[PDB]
Amino acid sequence: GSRKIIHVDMDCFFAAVEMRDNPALRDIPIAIGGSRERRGVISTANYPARKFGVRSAMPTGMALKLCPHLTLLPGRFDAYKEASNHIREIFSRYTSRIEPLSLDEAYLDVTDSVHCHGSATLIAQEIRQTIFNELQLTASAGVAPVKFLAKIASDMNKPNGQFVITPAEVPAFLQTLPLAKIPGVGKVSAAKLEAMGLRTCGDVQKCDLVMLLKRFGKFGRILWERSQGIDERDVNSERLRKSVGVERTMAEDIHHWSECEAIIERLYPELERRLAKVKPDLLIARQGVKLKFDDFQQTTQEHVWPRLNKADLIATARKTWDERRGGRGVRLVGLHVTLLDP
DNA sequence: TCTAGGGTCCTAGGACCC
DNA sequence: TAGGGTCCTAGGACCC
Ligand SMILES: Cc1cn([C@H]2C[C@H](O)[C@@H](COP(=O)(O)OP(=O)(O)OP(=O)(O)O)O2)c(=O)[nH]c1=O
Ligand SMILES: [Mg+2]
Ligand SMILES: [Mg+2]
Repeated sequence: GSRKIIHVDMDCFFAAVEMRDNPALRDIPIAIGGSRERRGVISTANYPARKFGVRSAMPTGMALKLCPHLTLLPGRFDAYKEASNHIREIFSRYTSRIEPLSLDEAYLDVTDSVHCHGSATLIAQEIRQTIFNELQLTASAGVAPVKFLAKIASDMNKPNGQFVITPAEVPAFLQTLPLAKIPGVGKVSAAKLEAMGLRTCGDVQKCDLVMLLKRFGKFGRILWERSQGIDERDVNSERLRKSVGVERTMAEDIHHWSECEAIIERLYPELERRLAKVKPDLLIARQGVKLKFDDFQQTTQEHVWPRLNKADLIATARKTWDERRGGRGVRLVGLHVTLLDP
């Protein structure tokens, strides 16, 4: 009763698209991210920049100290979305069991697949080859019996490569697998896990479920399961977006409500335009605002509201600005909408 | 170096219902 | 009849 799960993951996705579309960027360090003056971070970088230590989520001022010649790009999100549509149509030639996780990646359940003699290894190879032939972009893949192992496996032969984990190989693979490599175990959890002497799935195997349940709640059960290779999550091809958000970080902090209002006036049309693509009548469940301060504390207030409304968002931002802000500079204003359920 | 913007999921207290 | 459900809401870890 073993499933065959493929995780497919595009290599340096945004940057790979910019190199295809402008070959002059192929061999110099490049990154998509906001400028240092715009107070940006790196979205992603190519391998020449990664050589200097440039990473996703790194503040752009840090990226340039590490890599002074870094060529900074703004991002062409329609070009990326077009590549995403194409690779997802390529996935559909092999199975309809496709769960996209983002523009550039998806789980595939190929258990019931007729292609390539039921070899998930060969299906993954053929998808990567087709992606390259039709889009001139490379992808990596991971093949495993469950989601999270397949997703770990796609990172291990990057770029332009794959890795297969059989059920026979799972116990040896788990024994030394760092917990931080498990999707959903981030910095905060890994440091809390490290402080009680838990670093690897091997360590957690030597643990009692009851203790993990008391110390981490439902997260403790997931830790216990993952450390054994247990991941029963099904590939779900029916997920739908639940929210729409539009926010901006200013080059300089703002200190006057007139400035905040001015920002919202620019944000609102963008939010209405993106909402209208999915809900033309603009009917919603909740709408709300977000402020982020000088000191990086962040607050949101949102409420039941039936239809996108600019003045109510302005009013809500006014309350949050007056009430909870105490003469701090504001670095970010955001608008937010929660979509109706169905 | 100085910290984005797109999101998902979980948690928790009080309101509210019974 | 002392407590059991289920929304509302804010915050925060985490993902790409
Ligand atoms: C991780 C991350 C990705 N992204 C964007 C840019 C990435 O190219 C795109 C896909 O994310 P990832 O697949 O996580 O990163 P990647 O494709 O650039 O690198 P890799 O070759 O290691 O898979 O999502 C961000 O904007 N911010 C982030 O923090
Ligand atoms: Mg990728
Ligand atoms: Mg990815």
